[PDB]
Amino acid sequence: DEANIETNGMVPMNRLTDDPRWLPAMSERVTRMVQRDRNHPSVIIWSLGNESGHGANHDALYRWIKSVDPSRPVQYEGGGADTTATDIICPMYARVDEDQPFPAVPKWSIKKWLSLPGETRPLILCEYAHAMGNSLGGFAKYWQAFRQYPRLQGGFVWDWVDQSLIKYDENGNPWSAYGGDFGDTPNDRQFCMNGLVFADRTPH
Amino acid sequence: RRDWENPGVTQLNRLAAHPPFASWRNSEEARTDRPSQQLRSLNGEWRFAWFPAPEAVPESWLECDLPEADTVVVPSNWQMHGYDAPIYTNVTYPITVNPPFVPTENPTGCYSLTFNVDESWLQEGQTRIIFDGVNSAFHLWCNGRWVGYGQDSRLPSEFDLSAFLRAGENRLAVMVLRWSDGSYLEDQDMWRM
Amino acid sequence: RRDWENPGVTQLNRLAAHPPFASWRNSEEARTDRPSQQLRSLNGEWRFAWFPAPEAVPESWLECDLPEADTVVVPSNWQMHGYDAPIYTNVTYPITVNPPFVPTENPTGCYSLTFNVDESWLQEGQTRIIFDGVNSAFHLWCNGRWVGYGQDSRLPSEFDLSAFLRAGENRLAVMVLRWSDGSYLEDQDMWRMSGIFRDVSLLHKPTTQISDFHVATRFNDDFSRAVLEAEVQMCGELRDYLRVTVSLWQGETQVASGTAPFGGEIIDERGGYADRVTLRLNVENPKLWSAEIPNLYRAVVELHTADGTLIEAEACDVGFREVRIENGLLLLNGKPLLIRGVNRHEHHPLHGQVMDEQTMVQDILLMKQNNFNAVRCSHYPNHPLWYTLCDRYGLYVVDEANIETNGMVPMNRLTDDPRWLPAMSERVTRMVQRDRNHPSVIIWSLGNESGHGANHDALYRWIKSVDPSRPVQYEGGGADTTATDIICPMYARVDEDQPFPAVPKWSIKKWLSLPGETRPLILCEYAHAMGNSLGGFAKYWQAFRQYPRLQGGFVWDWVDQSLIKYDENGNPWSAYGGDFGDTPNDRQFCMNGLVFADRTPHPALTEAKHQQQFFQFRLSGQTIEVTSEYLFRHSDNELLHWMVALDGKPLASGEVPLDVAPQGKQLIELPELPQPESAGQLWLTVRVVQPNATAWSEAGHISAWQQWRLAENLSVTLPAASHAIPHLTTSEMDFCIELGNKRWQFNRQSGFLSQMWIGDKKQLLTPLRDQFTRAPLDNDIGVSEATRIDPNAWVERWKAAGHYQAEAALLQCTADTLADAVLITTAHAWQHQGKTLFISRKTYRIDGSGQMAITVDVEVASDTPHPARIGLNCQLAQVAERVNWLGLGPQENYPDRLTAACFDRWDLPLSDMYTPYVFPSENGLRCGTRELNYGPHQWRGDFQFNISRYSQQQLMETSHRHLLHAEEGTWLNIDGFHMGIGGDDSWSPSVSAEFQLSAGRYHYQLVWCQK
Ligand SMILES: CC(C)S[C@@H]1O[C@H](CO)[C@H](O)[C@H](O)[C@H]1O
Ligand SMILES: CC(C)S[C@@H]1O[C@H](CO)[C@H](O)[C@H](O)[C@H]1O
Ligand SMILES: CC(C)S[C@@H]1O[C@H](CO)[C@H](O)[C@H](O)[C@H]1O
Ligand SMILES: [Mg+2]
Ligand SMILES: [Mg+2]
Ligand SMILES: [Mg+2]
Ligand SMILES: [Mg+2]
Ligand SMILES: [Mg+2]
Ligand code: NA
Ligand code: NA
Ligand code: NA
Ligand code: NA
Ligand code: NA
Ligand code: NA
Ligand code: NA
Ligand code: NA
Repeated sequence: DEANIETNGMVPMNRLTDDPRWLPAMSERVTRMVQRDRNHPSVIIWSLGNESGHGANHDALYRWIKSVDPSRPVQYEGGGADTTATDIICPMYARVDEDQPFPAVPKWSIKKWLSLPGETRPLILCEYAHAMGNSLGGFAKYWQAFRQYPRLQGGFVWDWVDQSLIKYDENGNPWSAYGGDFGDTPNDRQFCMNGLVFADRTPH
Repeated sequence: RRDWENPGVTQLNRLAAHPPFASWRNSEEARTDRPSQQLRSLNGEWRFAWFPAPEAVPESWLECDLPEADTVVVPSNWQMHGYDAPIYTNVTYPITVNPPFVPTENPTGCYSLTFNVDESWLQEGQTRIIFDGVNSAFHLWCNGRWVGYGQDSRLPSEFDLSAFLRAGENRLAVMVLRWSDGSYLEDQDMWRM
Repeated sequence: RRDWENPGVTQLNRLAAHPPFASWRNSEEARTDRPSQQLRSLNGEWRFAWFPAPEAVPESWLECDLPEADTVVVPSNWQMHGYDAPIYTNVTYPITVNPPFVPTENPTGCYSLTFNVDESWLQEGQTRIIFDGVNSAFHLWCNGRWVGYGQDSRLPSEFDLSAFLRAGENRLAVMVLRWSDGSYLEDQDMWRMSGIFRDVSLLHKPTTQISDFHVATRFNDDFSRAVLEAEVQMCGELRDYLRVTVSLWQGETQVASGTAPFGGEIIDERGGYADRVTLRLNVENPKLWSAEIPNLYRAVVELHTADGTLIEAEACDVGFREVRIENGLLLLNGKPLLIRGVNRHEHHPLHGQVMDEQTMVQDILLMKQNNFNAVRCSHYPNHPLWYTLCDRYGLYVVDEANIETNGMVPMNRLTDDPRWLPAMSERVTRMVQRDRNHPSVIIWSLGNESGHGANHDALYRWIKSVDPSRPVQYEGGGADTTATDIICPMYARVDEDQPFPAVPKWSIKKWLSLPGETRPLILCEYAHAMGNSLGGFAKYWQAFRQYPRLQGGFVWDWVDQSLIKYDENGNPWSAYGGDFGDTPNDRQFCMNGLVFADRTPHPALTEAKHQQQFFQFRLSGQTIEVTSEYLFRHSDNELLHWMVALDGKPLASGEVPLDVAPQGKQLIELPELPQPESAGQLWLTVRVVQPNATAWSEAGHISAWQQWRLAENLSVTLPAASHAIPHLTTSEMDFCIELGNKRWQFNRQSGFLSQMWIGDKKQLLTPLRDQFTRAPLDNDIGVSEATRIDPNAWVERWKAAGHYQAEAALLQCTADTLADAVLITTAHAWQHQGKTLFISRKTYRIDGSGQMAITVDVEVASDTPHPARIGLNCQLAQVAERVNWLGLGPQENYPDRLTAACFDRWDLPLSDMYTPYVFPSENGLRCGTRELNYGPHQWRGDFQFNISRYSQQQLMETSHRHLLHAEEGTWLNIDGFHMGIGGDDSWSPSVSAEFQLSAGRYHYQLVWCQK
């Protein structure tokens, strides 16, 4: 269960999340979620949000949840996926064998990541195998590794269903629309369609 | 006040959050998870009008249905009714980055409903309304009087209407803003509705 | 909007918090800390009008002065001006607890100012106004237009007035609310006042400016190297030609400097802060900061163009020091601290809560002079100057968020509620943003007495994350929660556990070793100095010195919060809770200081000074071993003075220079100290003197002392058989004894020496009678009240047992004539309702020598509460100018508070034998006395005594010192024994067992003679 906090387009990413003036707004997005969902057995992990860098506000909220509901781990990927605000190393799109040593927020090979000096947590990718269009090449590579390494405990494919929308042609025939098709601009075109299934749930 | 341009204000008069309630007055019904006569749905046909900015909303709207409004299904996204365009942007914000401000042209959805409340509900106890999801921020009026405001498009906003309702017919007015300072924390890679 | 009843609104239009700025436009001025023309003060005379509620304020006020207003000085607390009463409540809130609402009758102070603004300030740049302290909430208008609102009475609120001012005359209007939702977080045990009680100023900044800067210092393993890192942020338009230069100076010398364009390193996938830059400067062998040697450098931050043109400069004092906890110990520059602390509120007897430089310096000097090295900001951020003074004079500081919800039920009701997270958060974060660059701040505190709630865990974590250089402490919720790096209990005792449920207060010794506990323990409050207190102080110091993880504590507290009131003749008197009509109130509980409100010390101050000494001594043979407790300095301004005296008579003395390394030892061999030619006890007294003046002390200041008994020669030379024989005259109702010009009279019906003469001069106003009680100390009373008795308080036990009402029943009175003397024998029983409490059996032997020897043997029923004292008392007829004694002194000293007192021959004015505690009680005792002289009388023995013009009866029946009146004659209390005064707390019995009078049978003897 994940708080409704994502500030991806900020520069740097944690501009608002590291700013104390934003703590209050952030805090209610985390606290009010817990207050609402803490009795559901299906929720096993809480998440502080997504793609909002790593700010001091995250550390504060991580600690608030740990204190109020010790029954569920807390995870958050921002800031490099292994910060102090996460109980699980939860990278997005880190590769099985190949390192991607981006400065400040490297995405190591998942097998190598577990064994970095001093590292001990489990690793579950918050996002992997980006199913955009004709994709999922290399999927088996992830499974083989998850089965072989105890601490590689799997992951969450990105994502379930294409975010296409229906529009109707001159013949009133409906068709699947993506970014830009509504005159919206700037737009991200087909990037809204990354699912394992089409919008109508037919499988890819 | 421009509360939608101040991250210091994310709600006004909103009740505390809690787990799902139904207020059953019968144990067996609670045990079996059956419908509760104390939890009513207001989903269905509402009246709706679109404005380009909050400043264009007429005051008459607070006490009287606008003749030009349409009857539409709620819940819904107004972009899905053709009122304005849904926007697909991934990382870059759909608005100029200049926290905590939003554009002056800020699409505003004016929703309203005339509905009935049983006398028994008002003779005793507390009657609240619950909006499970309003994107991205809104002010609420009941019978022309201001009730409160709320942010966070993905959690319920609840308000006590006990002092605002009358037995019989009542009218809700909800002014929904597309953009607000809460949009700064709502930059997920998905359609912006 | 009623913003003041909504925890969700803590301010409107307020600018971000940041460290002290001056916007200097000249680098040199920045470097030398001179005044800045760009920072102006608005303190002075303002217009003020009081209203009972915000709804009563006339709208005309926004636009024009109220003819009904008065002109008053600002800063000020309006209660100090008499507009309404200040309120003294300790725990209970002063308003109904019904968060987040406050009383409809909410005293409102309307302050206004007409002032000038020069066009040069408006034509370019930003003009902001800064209110350093406004209690408790306020709205601001400028030239009739609303600007913004703020809460948190203890941190500055700043607003941009750029667009509201005009060149020339301007008027500010400030509507100050006494109560607001912020008051639920301001429940500190102190006077409840309000107003603009901190400075008001206007600061001009360029539009392109330094908006924040943070300074950090890290070091190598042994501190011989450091790196200073300064992160600087700007506001305004970024330009490739801007630069920041940070340069570090040691006095007149620039030791390091760096310059760079803006653009910080990569932070994340989106890049870095284009609006910030971090300069890193290396410093070899830096001079380190500590309270022992507060070495400071000056860091100057210049915002300028590449070509060299300055835009603006900011600066701060920098102390190179590392604070860290390692292996369970709090280290400063790698050495374990021993905190000789005190909690200090911001209090002035005339000015309320307004603080001034003079008072603060006075407090600092007195603290240092008395061996404190640390201070806790109980319980809110202090006036900004405080930190500057601490940095420069050298004191360790605990900076504490303005958050205390003591009166809630349970205590964490608000702190565990996420809805109150926002408001608490700003009290913490704005404090850090303001003070993080002061080196005297070594520990941050989450606030006080607000239980332990999740909000505290969240804020603990925020600080840990933002400023790893300082530990975080917080006592709420049992003092050892997950929101504290230090076990920091208040009033935990040394050996005694107080296992309260949920939040026990363990013996500190025991606490450290609880299973799995590893943190250091520093009490945030201990040794409650209310009234005649500090009994048991040494007990804490002995433990601190023996246990590495016991690293000291903060005494509660520095200064009595009494306020001045005036009688009908304009004479001032000290008042406490209730004296302003305030009710409910907590009476004298506002007075718990080591010093009176005017800074005169209470007798406990010297006990503190002695126990907090930085040199320890041992005596072996002719050798004195001096050990240093300094961690960083050599004793370069100290010499040891030694003196040997026989029963007070100087016999030999000397001085030896002290040369001890920090934590070292020096052995000092004393000269052959020839035998005294006489009976008596030889005593050795040593003192450490600072021959040279310091920034905080006069040449000759005494820093430490200690005494030891050396050889003693008992008197074995019997009398001198002398001549006259006393004569006894018996009558039915008396026994009279005559010896030359002296007569003594024993009433046969009462059994007491009822009269005595020297010539025809009667010497007594009241018969000499036993006394088993004392005018109750505040520690004896605790929270007991007539309307609410606490049956466990000593005073209640005493009262209930009839100790104060007991009647002496004579059991025997006989007279015998001996060869050369007369012997009178008496026995009395004190009883109460049938029960016998005490039995007093005495003998009085009068010889040819004119001495009357009294022997007293008392029995105390095992089942009656242990009595406060076992002695005699009487009212003497004369009043003499001086009191001279051979015993412990010279200041007031009690059994459990006498370590600082030295045995010697003392002589003081009678007045100095009385301690004017504002709430009067037993006071002025001196213990271990072998000889006492007053007028023509002399008493010898081994006893404790007090002498003054007030009877114990009067002390106990008078609630304020200004109401006491000198009685006829002089009241002398002379005790064979006297109970300890306690003080571990002032709300539950605190006199340790070894100081209670529980032996059941006691013996004492006194010779009373005239000379
Ligand atoms: C395009 C990348 C630079 S960001 C990348 O975009 C994806 C598009 O589906 C997803 O939103 C991922 O979460 C995001 O990290
Ligand atoms: C009186 C106690 C129950 S509370 C006690 O009161 C003291 C009064 O000086 C101090 O304020 C302490 O901090 C507080 O714990
Ligand atoms: C003040 C510095 C010289 S300490 C210096 O820091 C280095 C990292 O920069 C290493 O930790 C060295 O071991 C340490 O001495
Ligand atoms: Mg808002
Ligand atoms: Mg994203
Ligand atoms: Mg408020
Ligand atoms: Mg308190
Ligand atoms: Mg000065
Ligand atoms: Na695995
Ligand atoms: Na595009
Ligand atoms: Na996508
Ligand atoms: Na110790
Ligand atoms: Na009272
Ligand atoms: Na007090
Ligand atoms: Na010396
Ligand atoms: Na008294």
